[PDB]
Amino acid sequence: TKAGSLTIVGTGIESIGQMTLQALSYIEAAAKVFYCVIDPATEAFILTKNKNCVDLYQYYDNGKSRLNTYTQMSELMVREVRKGLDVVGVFYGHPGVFVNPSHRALAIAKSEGYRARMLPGVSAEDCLFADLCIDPSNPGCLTYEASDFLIRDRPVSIHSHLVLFQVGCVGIADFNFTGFDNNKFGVLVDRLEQEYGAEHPVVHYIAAMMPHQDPVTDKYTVAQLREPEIAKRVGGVSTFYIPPKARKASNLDIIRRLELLPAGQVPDKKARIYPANQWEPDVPEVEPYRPSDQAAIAQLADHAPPEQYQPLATSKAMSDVMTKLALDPKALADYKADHRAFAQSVPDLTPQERAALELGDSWAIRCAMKNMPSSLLDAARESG
Amino acid sequence: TKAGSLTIVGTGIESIGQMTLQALSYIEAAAKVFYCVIDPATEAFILTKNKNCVDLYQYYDNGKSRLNTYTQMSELMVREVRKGLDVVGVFYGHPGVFVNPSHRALAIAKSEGYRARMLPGVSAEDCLFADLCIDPSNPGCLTYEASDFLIRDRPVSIHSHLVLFQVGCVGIADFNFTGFDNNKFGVLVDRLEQEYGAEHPVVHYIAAMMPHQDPVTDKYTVAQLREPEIAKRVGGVSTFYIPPKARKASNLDIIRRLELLPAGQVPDKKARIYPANQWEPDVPEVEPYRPSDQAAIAQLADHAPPEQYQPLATSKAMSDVMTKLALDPKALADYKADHRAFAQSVPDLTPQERAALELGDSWAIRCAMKNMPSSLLDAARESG
Amino acid sequence: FPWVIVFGVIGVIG
Amino acid sequence: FPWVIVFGVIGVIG
Ligand SMILES: Nc1ncnc2c1ncn2[C@@H]1O[C@H](CSCC[C@H](N)C(=O)O)[C@@H](O)[C@H]1O
Ligand SMILES: Nc1ncnc2c1ncn2[C@@H]1O[C@H](CSCC[C@H](N)C(=O)O)[C@@H](O)[C@H]1O
Repeated sequence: TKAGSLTIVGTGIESIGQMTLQALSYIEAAAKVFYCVIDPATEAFILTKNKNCVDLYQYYDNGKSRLNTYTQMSELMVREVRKGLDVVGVFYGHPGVFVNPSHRALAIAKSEGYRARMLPGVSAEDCLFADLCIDPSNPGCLTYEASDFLIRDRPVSIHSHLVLFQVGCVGIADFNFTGFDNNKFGVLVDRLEQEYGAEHPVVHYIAAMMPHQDPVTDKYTVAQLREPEIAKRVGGVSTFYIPPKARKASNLDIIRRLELLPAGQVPDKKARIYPANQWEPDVPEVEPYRPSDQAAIAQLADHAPPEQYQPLATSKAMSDVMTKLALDPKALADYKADHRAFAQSVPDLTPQERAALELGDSWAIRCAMKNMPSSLLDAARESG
Repeated sequence: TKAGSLTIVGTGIESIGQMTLQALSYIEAAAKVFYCVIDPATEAFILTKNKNCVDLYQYYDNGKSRLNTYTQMSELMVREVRKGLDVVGVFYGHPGVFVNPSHRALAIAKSEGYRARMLPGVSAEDCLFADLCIDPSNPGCLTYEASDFLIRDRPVSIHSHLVLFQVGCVGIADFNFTGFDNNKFGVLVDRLEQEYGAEHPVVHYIAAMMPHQDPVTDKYTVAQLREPEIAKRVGGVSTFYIPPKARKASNLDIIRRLELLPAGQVPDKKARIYPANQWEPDVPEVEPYRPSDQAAIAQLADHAPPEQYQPLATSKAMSDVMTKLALDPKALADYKADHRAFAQSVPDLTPQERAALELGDSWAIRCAMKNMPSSLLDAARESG
Repeated sequence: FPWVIVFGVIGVIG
Repeated sequence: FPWVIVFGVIGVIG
């Protein structure tokens, strides 16, 4: 009901390409855009998409408290919300991952009764998983800010991934346009030596920011981080990845309670699903084509879709409107305001499609768009 | 040099809108697309973008080992790579976050000497940070697979965020088209009770998959997860978020070594930057407009861009080509093959812009596109 | 009640 | 040597 909204979106890390379709659509629809990005091609791209943009980067200054900058960035966005405008804030990466002013501005907007949403984006950690070919699932992931990691003595797990952000500004409160010497970097290295040992690998990660660039994926020992020529290479966009030191054994009580029995056919804790993490020290070679893999591949020749598989069975008119709801924030707002009026004005919908949109029920839309076999519904645990 | 490539991309979580621009451009450019998505509007959207798509979901079956499915999904993609095709695999969310077959297929392709890349996407955890209004930086984030969390007794930190994926299939090796009862869910709840207590909050999180839907952000006590009507609500797309129980004190040795002195003006460990995590039990009210905030806002009236601020100063021809390199994989491949030939064929570039593209140097492109003031370069720590 | 699980841990899947 | 730090921890920033 109340005039004015704040939507905060990300650009991702790599110039232009890592922006989501919805982030782009909200930037184009905004009355006013406030942005804080790293690369100028992304900045130029945003300025082609909206005629009313403000660069938040101008609110940093030499020796100026970053907290004061963040208060100012937030207040510029919320001032325009209070004037009844649809405001979009744009931060590089994911706009809520290691970002102060987005959370501040959204919480203020929400507290004063305005519509307030953050749209997720591709973070530097998302890029790290993609470029280092690791999965946070295997074997778990601990993510910290480097200064916080030290000051609050945050725990490490030698059995899980460790990711550290802001390793180029250890202990630094303010800002300098020409960056920081990072003179307290050795305090971080001392902690990594205590937790992992002088010979343990640390990966210096910098995601490519322009589309033609390669990422930096430079493995050093903890000891090598002490060499001035290497310490020197860590900057404002440097992240560290520290791989696990060991594999963790299975808990017999849980093996019993989850019925993963007999215990004997539970794989050795050293056993790995292909592929192995290439960054782990002394990682054993893992066979990609075990006899069981070869047997599974042999089954492809005779494969047919299972009877319970649900093939897509939609229409141009239905895919068109579902695309429009995802890519047109004005169409979405109209639909959310009156499902029935919106649904009855879409051309070329079948009766089922019209009915599914009128309801808005995620399950109604799903069998408007997918053939649910009788085989599935005789079993199906949707009580209907 | 070798014919054939594998690019694995994500769709993000929310239908269509959370796909990145580069993921879309690679899907359109592919010779063959293999996809595994959740919602049918995203499936229909992909099929409008490429004429040669295969649904990987048909390779699941009732009582069929998920490992065998994953081997088959991988092998379908790598078979087309080996035939010299540009193959794109598409997985929902981030295609490397809790995904077996992407890592498998990329490692096989890489090992056999083919071009192999994963493009990051928006994960369910990215959505969680956006929808629950939390930042993994504050106060650190531990992310685990629910079965792994139990079987390997992965550590919790009561002072950091905990995120658990695959809480709807605790201990389950196979597949069923109608989903799982999740009968071992109580083993997870027993662990959460041991680590956090019966009264500690757990957030049941389900990101909206269609653009009009609201996320599920349902707070329960650990105790309430024992009630059958609540346990019942946890499914294949359920994630849990467990907020911290306590704030961690500062380490005096690090306060001294980072020179955050005098120790006395270091804030109390209970002190919080606005806003506070709303999910933490007994979270104190935090003032958004402290006197220091009000003073920072008062400075906005007299603000001018600092002398070292670098305004964008580019051209339509340069923003056009940098956009084309991000959004046209064929243009990017051409440019990477011969910087000079590509650069000399771009119309309307200024000499500086042409020179910057010929080099490809990220810094050369940056001062082709930004006015670097003399103030910046008298200080600037780019040795040049 | 979408079920698109594209991961399992060593100890569970096989 | 891009420097776009949009976060600081309690204890450091102020
Ligand atoms: N190109 C890049 N490669 C690797 N890490 C990067 C990066 N750009 C930023 N970072 C990380 O992010 C920190 C800044 S905080 C902002 C992070 C951003 N919101 C995101 O979603 O990732 C840096 O100190 C560094 O640790
Ligand atoms: N809509 C949604 N909301 C919350 N969690 C979700 C979700 N869809 C998937 N998940 C999480 O992801 C698990 C499947 S594993 C695949 C995750 C996906 N690659 C990603 O990037 O997130 C689910 O068990 C659940 O924990």
